[PDB]
Amino acid sequence: RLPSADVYRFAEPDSEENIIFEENPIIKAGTVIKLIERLTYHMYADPNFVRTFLTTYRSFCKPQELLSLIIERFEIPSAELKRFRKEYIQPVQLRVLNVCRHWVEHHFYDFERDAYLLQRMEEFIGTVRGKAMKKWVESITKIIQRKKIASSPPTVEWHISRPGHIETFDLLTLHPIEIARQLTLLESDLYRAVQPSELVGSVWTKEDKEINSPNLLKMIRHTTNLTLWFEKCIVETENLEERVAVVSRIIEILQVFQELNNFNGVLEVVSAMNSSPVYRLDHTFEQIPSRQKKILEEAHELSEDHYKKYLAKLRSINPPCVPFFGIYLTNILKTEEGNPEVLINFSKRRKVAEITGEIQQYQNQPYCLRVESDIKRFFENLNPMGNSMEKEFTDYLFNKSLEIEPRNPKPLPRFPKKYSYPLKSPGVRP
Ligand SMILES: Cc1c(C#N)cccc1[C@@H](C)Nc1nnc(C)c2cnc(N3CCOCC3)cc12
Repeated sequence: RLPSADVYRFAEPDSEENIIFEENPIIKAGTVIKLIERLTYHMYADPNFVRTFLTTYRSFCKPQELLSLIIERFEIPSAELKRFRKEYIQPVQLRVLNVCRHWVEHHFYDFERDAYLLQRMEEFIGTVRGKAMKKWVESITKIIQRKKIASSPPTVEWHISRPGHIETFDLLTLHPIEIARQLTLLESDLYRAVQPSELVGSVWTKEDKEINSPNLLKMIRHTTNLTLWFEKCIVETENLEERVAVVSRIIEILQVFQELNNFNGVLEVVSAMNSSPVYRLDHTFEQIPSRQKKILEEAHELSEDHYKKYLAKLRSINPPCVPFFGIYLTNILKTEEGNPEVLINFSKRRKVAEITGEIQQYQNQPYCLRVESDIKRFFENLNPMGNSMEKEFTDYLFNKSLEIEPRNPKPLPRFPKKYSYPLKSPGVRP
């Protein structure tokens, strides 16, 4: 029934040297030729294989090479001749177009990063002149052209800085309710923009990390800037009574971060408070009320163990949420290092793809908050390091900490004020 190997490379049957399954199918390993064959199997459909493959195929196959394989598998060279066209030719051709649907619909970034890859896809779909494959070709063409063309929020809160005067925006001049709202809207968009393929194969820690993981790095370096900006506002406020107001305001921003389920912002404040320059400021935290001490304690307990307390709280809240990327990136690297690579190992890619879907399920629901473009651009313009590098700026923050609160033998100096506006916080309630 089946052709030969010279005419069709997908003719060699399954054996121990190609395709390896698990216990009861679910594929564990195999060659790329066999991975495409089972991805387009004629006896049944497998949507779980398609979604996991197209998400993790770039870890073992290249996009230009994948298109050449699905086209090679598509172009297959009368008691059985009419049956072979219905039991093998027609169903396999439908499975190839099904992958093409899922490829352009959910992984279109591969095409807008390689124009030659998209041109070949449009030429292949144009050559498909079947009869039953018409509705699939129509759907593929519609998705391609669509991709190429591609209640009431509450009142915005203001404190000292009047609206429109972006030149006076600061941590104490802006309302802490609005600081967390805009940072939540800012971080939510940075989270929703991350594609799962940017986490497969540790591509964000390799050579081409900018073009393969453009959205993940932008999410990471934003967390670094806002954390360092929190630490910079604290240590550079030499006045003790003024630094207490700075830290207390960041605790109030954590309160709103918790009301909006922005766990990235909560742990950004946590990471800034646990940093070496901020954690040793014993004189500052003594004047912080016990109510704000408990809030920082509970937020830190989310980081104990492997964020297991954060995971438990995440599984008990609802849509409007901004997850934390760190705990998932850690579990991916240990899995991508624990499991090997070849036995090629596909259960490793599946195990990594299972982790991506856990943090991806919150990438749909938006926040019922109105965007403030001036406040948004202010936080987008944040660059606390400046010209200095990462290690040189963190060493400055700690030396600034050893200066504003010298260690045990030295006394505690008194420093002049730096903020001329009132320091009383407006409030945490809308
Ligand atoms: C509550 C608070 C305050 C005050 N007041 C002031 C600052 C921070 C915090 C939180 C956010 N950090 C922590 N909280 N509770 C424990 C039991 C912690 C135990 N260990 C740490 N680590 C910090 C990093 O180096 C290793 C030790 C942090 C803890």
